[PDB]
Amino acid sequence: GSHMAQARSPWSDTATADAFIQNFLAAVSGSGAFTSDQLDDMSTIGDTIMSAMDKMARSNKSSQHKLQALNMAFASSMAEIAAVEQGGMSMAVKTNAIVDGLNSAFYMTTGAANPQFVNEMRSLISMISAASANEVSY
Repeated sequence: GSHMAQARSPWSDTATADAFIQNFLAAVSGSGAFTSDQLDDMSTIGDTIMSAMDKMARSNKSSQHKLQALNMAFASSMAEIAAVEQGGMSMAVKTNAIVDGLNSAFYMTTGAANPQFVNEMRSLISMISAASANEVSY
């Protein structure tokens, strides 16, 4: 095919990543599902993610591992944060509220939804919670 015609990760460019986080957080906050305190916890991660992008961009190039690392870093942050809300018989709300922001973020950034990647993101979060692993060191 002359054209790839495939979804492009925002981590590809810092400009795209910045916009993604901006609208992403706005969508999550807009839902009102999480308070300012909880939003801040999932907001500060945006700055950290961008910082890493600049640090890596200084001496690095487009790599599958690099892209995965960024995705895992964000998923891990959400998992550790969601741990606080962990509990109850329902969990398709606290996660859906934040995840839903991903769909809105993609549209705002471009205008097309990407459920193929959204479902994967949710799975990554679950993998983190399942792993748990209580570090005796800390």
